[PDB]
Amino acid sequence: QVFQQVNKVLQNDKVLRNLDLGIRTYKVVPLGPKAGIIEFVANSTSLHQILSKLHTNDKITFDQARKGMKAVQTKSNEERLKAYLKITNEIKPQLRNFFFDSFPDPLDWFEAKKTYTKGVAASSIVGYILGLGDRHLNNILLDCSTGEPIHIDLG
Amino acid sequence: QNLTELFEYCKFDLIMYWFHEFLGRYFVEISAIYFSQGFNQKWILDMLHAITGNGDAYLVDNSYYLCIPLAFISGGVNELIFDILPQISGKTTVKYHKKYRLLMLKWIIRFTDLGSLTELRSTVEKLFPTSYLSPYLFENSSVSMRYQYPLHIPLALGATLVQTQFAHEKNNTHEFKLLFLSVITDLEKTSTYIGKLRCARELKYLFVLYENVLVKSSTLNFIIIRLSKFLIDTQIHDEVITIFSSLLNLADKNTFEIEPSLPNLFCKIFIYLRENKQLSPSFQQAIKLLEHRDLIKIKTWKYCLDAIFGNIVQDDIYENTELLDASDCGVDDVVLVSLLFSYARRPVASKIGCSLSKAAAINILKHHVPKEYLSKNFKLWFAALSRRILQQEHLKNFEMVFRHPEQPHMIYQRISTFNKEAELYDSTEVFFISECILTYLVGYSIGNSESEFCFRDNIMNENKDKVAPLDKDVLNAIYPLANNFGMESFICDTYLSVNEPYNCWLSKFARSLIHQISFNIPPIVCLYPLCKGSTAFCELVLTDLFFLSTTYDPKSCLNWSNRIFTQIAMLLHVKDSEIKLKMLFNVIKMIRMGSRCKERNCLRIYSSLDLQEICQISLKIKEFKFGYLLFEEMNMPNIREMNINTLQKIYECINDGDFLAGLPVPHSIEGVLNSINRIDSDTWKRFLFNNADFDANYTTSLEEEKESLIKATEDSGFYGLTSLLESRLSGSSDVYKWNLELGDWKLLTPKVVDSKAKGLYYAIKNLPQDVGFAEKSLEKSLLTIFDSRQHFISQTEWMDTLNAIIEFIKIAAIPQDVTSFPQTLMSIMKADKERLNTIDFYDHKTTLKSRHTLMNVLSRNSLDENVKCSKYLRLGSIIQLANYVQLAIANG
Repeated sequence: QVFQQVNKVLQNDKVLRNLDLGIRTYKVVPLGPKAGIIEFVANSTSLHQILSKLHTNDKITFDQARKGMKAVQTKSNEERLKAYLKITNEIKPQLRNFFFDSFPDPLDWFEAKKTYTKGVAASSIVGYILGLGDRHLNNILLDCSTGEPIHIDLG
Repeated sequence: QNLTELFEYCKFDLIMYWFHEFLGRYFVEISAIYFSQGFNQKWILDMLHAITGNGDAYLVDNSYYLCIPLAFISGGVNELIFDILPQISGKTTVKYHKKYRLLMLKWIIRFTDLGSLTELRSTVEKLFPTSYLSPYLFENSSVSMRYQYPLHIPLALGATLVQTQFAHEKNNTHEFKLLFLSVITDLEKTSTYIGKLRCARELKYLFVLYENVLVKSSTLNFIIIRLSKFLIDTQIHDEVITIFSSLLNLADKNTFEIEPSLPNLFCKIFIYLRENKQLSPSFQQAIKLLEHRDLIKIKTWKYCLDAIFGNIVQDDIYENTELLDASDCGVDDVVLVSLLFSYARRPVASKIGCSLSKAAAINILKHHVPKEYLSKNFKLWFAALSRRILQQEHLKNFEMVFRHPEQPHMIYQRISTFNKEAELYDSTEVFFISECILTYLVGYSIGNSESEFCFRDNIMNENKDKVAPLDKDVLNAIYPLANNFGMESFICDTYLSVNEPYNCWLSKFARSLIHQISFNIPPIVCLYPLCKGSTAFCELVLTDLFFLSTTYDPKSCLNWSNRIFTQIAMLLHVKDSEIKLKMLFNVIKMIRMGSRCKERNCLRIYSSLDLQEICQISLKIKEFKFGYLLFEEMNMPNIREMNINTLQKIYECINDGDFLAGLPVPHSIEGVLNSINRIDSDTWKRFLFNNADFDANYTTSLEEEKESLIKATEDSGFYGLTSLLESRLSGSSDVYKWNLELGDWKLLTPKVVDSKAKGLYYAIKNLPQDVGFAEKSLEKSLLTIFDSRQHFISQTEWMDTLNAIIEFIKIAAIPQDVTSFPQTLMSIMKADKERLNTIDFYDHKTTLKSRHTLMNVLSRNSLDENVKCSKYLRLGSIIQLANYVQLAIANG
């Protein structure tokens, strides 16, 4: 409900409305103690799944999860040198392939990229002002088609 | 025939006709038929040709001659010998296998008898004048019977006379499909060459109609529209007579309730009447009587009929407020609308209203620009509604194709949509060629079938259900297809593959004039020729047949993809695609292929060809002709810390996406950053830097364009410091804006293609006289600007400009009866407030100031010729200025 009211004031300013900059919302009325709402977004999946496929045969997936666990109780910081920055060498980023292999139509590809980037800037700032956390990859949802990243319910 | 009837090295005549043995080979089929026809005149010279022949020595007579052997007449006895079929499968061989021979015979038999005689032949041949036949007979009866007996020429036709009716009688089981194909075959042949023998076509068409009982109501709409020729007054007279009969026939049948024929009737009638303001009275009744059929929307058609006959009137609606009947589909039916507006009717005035956009808006701007010759009234109507129009605002197939194995059938789906619609009849042979191909193909696919051969797929897709509706009958016969076109033969052998590398796909400076109009076709033919080596039945032939067709380009993407199923990977052009200094479009075509050739590697069905492709390099060409794909072509090979300043060029190629700001600018030179600060967006610091540099070095370094400063200076709100920075100096080209903003004027007239402010400037600056007739002069400026709009210096702005010109009128149009004047002002102010809801208060400023300015000019030119209105003009100017300020502070 708050986000919709935020979107309301990212408008009526001439400059952002003219740049198609804003944020995606829901409606999501809960029903009772279990609720469950609706509004599954069409033509979208999850950022997690996209990445799992892109990185499916490059180095090791679960091992990254293990290093992020094993180091939790180690001394001080340290782990960043000992492992995080070593793991970092991994395979280098692959997300760009999502778009290149999905939209081989240069004019549309180009517009989707602009959409994608603007949609991150608006995400970051509003989330920052609100002071939102979690996300944890799974609450990050990337639409295809236009490429606009959206959030799903955040706590 | 003249050479055949000789025995003294008669063939030697060919030496001149050719301007060797090849001269006879060139029409060998005709010669074979001629020998058979010669019959009594057959001789050793014919035997010599038979000796030259192989299987054909017997087989051509047994097959090729049959295509038109009957057309030669050569006595009933000769026909009987052919029927004897000494070397062929009896009657089936020259009947079932040659229904199309009827057309060849019909042409040979085309007596083109004077109507007085033709009518008698018809009395026997089309006995009883059965309704539509009576109407057709009536059309024949309207003739002056000015036929030349001499038209017979070689005159098998004269002999055919009405005797031909008995020959026609040899036929059986007449069907729609036969009529359908015959009409288009002849229609296209008769659409070309000299009009000298046009009468023969008319007679042939009448005979075709007389012979056919097939009149399945709405089914006949295609006839009406395909025959809409009237290319010449002589042709038009014949066409009108036939058309009158056709309209009468629809009425005679009390059916054929066809509405979507009418826009292709009236566009042509009304075009015909331009200059040639005459029309047959039998036609006039044939069409006027349709008024009461009431099978149509009527209102739009009612106006068309009154426009033709009398009292066009309809100022109340047809003149402007009538619904856009064309706000559906039809593309060029808008021609009728535009014409009707120009015809009679009235000047567009007093707002009109007509709040319709949607489809109308789409169609107006869809195919756009059909008005090669239409103007008056319509241009004003259009411009008046411009605001309302403005207020209105492939990979899936590729992916499927690349998801398939050797499944060329996808081409048939492309072919079907193409001939079904595409131009929706542009009055060309293309329709005919495509229909013929489709007919052959379907007959194969659900006929011999057996192997899918990708043909049967049409049935699997149910494409065949529609395609066969008027086809897949009395055809097949690749040999007949070979008569329809000489293609599906040597052309493929000649096109080859290496030959393209050596010509069509060679630098080929000589082909520079061929380009997309022909070099591309040659390359496509070669692709087909190579594919043909292991191609499916029908498909090889179809590709060759269409080779001479126009704009069939997409077929090549598919064909190329399929021919590269081969392990050979010749590629060739791919390896040296950069030398492109002869013509443009072959470049663009190669780029399109380069894109789809990449897409397949995201499926990774076969990528060795992409890997072997030269990276970058050709990229510079892609840059010169500027695709946006350059970001992919450049970024994907890079994705690292490496720069390369071609990057700057790419961003410059798009002006700016607010991307240039991210370039790795931090220079080692203090002050060189001014080169960046001056490029984008900033409204103040960039001013200071440009001024600082000027003072720092202008000394003697006066060569620096002052434009970086002039730009900053004007955007910052100065005018008083800009006219004096770059006065008579080179610097920009939009100076009129400054003189417009100020009261300076005095920059002559921008007759040399105006844009935006220049148009506004033009309209006021060149407007003489204190009101009075000055308004008409102002209207003339609107028309002038519209024509500049047709240049189209830029997109959209011109529509806005027309609106703005319209804004000057109306208010400037009413010094007369200055009562309602205050409401005019209120209306325009409110409209402006809405306009400003979108688009920043920047470019719009000139419109607002210009409106102010015109009111001041009119109030200044006036004194006392005028009574009272100058008071209203001066006041209007002051009030508007107040509103200018209010909008400016609100958004500016």
